[PDB]
Amino acid sequence: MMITLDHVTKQYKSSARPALDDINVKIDKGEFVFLIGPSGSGKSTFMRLLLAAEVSKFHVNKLRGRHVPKLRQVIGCVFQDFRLLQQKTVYDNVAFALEVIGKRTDAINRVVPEVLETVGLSGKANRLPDELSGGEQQRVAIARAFVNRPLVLLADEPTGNLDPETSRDIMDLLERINRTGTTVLMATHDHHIVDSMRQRVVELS
Amino acid sequence: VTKQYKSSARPALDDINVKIDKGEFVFLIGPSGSGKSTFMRLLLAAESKFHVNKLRGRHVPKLRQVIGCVFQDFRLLQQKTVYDNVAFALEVIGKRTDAINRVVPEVLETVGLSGKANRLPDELSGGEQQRVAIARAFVNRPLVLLADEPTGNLDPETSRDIMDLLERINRTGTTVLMATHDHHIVDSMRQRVVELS
Amino acid sequence: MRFGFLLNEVLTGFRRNVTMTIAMILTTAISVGLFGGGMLVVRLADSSRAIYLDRVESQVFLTEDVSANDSSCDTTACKALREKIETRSDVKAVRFLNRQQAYDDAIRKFPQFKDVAGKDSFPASFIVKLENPEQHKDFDTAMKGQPGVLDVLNQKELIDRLFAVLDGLSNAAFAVALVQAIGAILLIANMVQVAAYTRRTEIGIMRLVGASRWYTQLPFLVEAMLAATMGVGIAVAGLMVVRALFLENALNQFYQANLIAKVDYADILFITPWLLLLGVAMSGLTAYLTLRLYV
Amino acid sequence: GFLLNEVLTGFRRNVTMTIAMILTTAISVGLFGGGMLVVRLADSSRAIYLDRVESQVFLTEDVSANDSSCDTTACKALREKIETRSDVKAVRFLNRQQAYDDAIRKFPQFKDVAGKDSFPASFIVKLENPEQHKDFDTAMKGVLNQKELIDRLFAVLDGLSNAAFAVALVQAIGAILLIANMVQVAAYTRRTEIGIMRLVGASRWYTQLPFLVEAMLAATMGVGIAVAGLMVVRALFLENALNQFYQANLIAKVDYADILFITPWLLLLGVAMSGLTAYLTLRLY
Repeated sequence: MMITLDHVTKQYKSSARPALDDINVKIDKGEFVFLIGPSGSGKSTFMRLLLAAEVSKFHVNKLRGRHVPKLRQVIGCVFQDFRLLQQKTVYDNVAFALEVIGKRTDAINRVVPEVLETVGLSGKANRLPDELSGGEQQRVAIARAFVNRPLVLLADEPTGNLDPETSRDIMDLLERINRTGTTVLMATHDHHIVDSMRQRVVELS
Repeated sequence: VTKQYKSSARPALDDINVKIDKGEFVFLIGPSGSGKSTFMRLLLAAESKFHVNKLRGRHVPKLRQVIGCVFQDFRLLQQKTVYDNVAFALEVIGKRTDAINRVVPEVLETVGLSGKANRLPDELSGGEQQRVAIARAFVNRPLVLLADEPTGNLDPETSRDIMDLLERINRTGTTVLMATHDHHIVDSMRQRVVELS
Repeated sequence: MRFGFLLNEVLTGFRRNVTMTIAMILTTAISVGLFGGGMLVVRLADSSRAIYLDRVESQVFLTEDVSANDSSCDTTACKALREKIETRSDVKAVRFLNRQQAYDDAIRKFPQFKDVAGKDSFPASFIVKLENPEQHKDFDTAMKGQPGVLDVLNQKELIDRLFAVLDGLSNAAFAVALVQAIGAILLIANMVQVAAYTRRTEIGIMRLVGASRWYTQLPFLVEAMLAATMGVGIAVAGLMVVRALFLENALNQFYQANLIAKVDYADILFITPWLLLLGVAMSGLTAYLTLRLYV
Repeated sequence: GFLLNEVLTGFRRNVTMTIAMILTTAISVGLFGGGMLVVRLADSSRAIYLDRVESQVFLTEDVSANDSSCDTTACKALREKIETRSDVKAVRFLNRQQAYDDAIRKFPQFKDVAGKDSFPASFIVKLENPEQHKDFDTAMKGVLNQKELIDRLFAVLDGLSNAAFAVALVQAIGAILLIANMVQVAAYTRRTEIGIMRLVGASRWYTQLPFLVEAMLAATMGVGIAVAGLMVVRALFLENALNQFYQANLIAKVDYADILFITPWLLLLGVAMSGLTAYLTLRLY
């Protein structure tokens, strides 16, 4: 019930359009939400305001340089260009984010072999670390967000540029992650989403 | 012809020799997405008026000025305006000053958005964002047009509008090669596809 | 651990980009080396006071026998010369000196004659300045011809030209140094920019998962500061080799002709504590501020 | 050549970061100007002095009188006694006519108030070992020669010149590689500008042409501000340095015409260097 924005309106770079209007939505723990797709608008707007704008122990009003990094560790994000480099191996590419927080040297490796099979990567983990196909990019992108134990993760347009028969499995794997104790927020301008969970939502633009 | 992109098994380079070069609207069905982009990128700078990439050299940019292309996303610059963006690929090929602005709104009359040529490209709508790129793709008369994923990231109504604009702009006699991302829209106009591995 | 988790990827910054780093080395080396060249001449000009007189006097040499008695003198001829030289129409203040300190420092003022230097070969000084520098020849014409003195030694506009052109480079090397110094400062602002353009995925991923106050700017600050230290090191090495290769052949005779008192390649190491912090602040604080502008 | 107002788009993108080279190549092209300048003034100043081994005989002048050849009574003996010694090579003399023309041609500070009488006969001679000096001066004393009693213009002017070229070359290479990686990051910051050219099949010359155009214009601005720096560092700094040496008749003066004389050579050096190091890095791109 802490994840709730009420009467919050902002515009993209002070545009004349209202952009993100006063949309009142309340998200409880493990409450799946998609994007209603307001005529296919700019989905970078009204999605990136949950952190570093212009969610558990702090609201969206207490802003400071020592307040953003602590509450930025309880939230993850999934992007579109996957932010995966060919200059570092895939087994350690997911492990890059661990030392940014800072843990022990042996503490890094005690969690990788129980998180790299949740999305499924044991068949493709070390060989071909540079020449990596586009199929496992989304798998390593999702696994980058699960190295911690976040509450909410942002996943905007994760279908990429590929056929839907190999895109439905991402939603299929993300469906069984929701009842583990985390909240998944979805953001895509695609149809046949209402036939997945069959729950009535609101329509605000 | 045959090529090898890397030192592993390539599912795109199957030595498949299919060519039409005169069809109305034919497009490539893509099972992998990345491997479909190599067939579009084979037509220029990989390894028409002339027979593929055979006998290349310094006359490659003379033949790359005929086909043209459109990317999946962006292909944009924000320093200029929409008129400068659509007319930017006119002075780089060599034309008179009267020849460049000999006819302006023919290219904007075929896209459905006419007038207001003073907007910055950042002010355009998301569904009409790549409309300026489609307009730039046919500023002069081409012989082909390799539209590598012209639908891209767009709304389904805007994607249907872009597909209708593509299926209407080739009524002059060009050829527009789409790349497939779904199988419920791109197989709904009764046009030819390809079979490959 | 605490000094190794940060040392592992900063070398990959030099490995991934080998051209911009050597640009900062070769440009920061001039902003420190040319400044050191301009500081050495200042520390040489003030050290050339031990063998030169200051802005205006007229050294006079007198007969030894009238100064050989007592400490100063015993006759009335010295007192008569004192009262004659005290007024001298235009001037008002004189200096009376004896032979005890006329030998002065025999290892610095006359290092070429530190052995054969008697205490009686130096007579009394009787030095006096002039109210203006344009009447030195008139005073030398007026002083000569009076019996009891040997010769008059002037030190202005015959020897002081070389001191005038010595300090001329002090306000000339600093000008050329400070012209390009601001370019060396601003280059450090875009060092982080070139690092960010060459490496945006790592900084973006670190900002996405969350970064602390000192999490990701520390490799940029270390890559600036160690480059500044290496630039200072190659700067003082280049200054040493250019001095010992192109300046010793011109300063040996000048030390031999007793025109520069000190001249040594040891004040270069005596100012490097004074020099290292100016080399690293202009590359470190600028990098620490430009990352606030960038991210 | 039809389009000309398109290279200014890069300048309007980064004044504050394009400016980084103009003042940096200024020391790289102006230190060559200063090093050529000191050599140019040294070669002019070498005329008023003598060579490495030389002596002057000004002890007797009434025996010279106004006769050219020193073969008049005692002048024959005074000319014959010069080559009697074994530590000389050749003998020579100057007449009374060679007393005011050489004091006016070599000395433009004053050409009058001499009367061809203040300068006596030369009777100059060269020797082998430049070590005894005073002993050879007193050999015929029965002679205003300087020789190597002071060694300043022989040493420190060439030393500062060779020090100026060394500090130029130790960062000239840094300037050459700074041009290359700077236009590399200038191309890297506009990926779409290059990419839209490659899509529409622009010519390979015209794709890398405007980078070269702004490179020549900005390098020309850099050479210009370096020429201004050498003009101002003579004027504002070191005012009482060369004039008081010129009035002392010790060092030949320098005017501002030789800066203009070396200016087109300096522009050619800067333009050729910048073009060579921009085409070498745009061959890759």
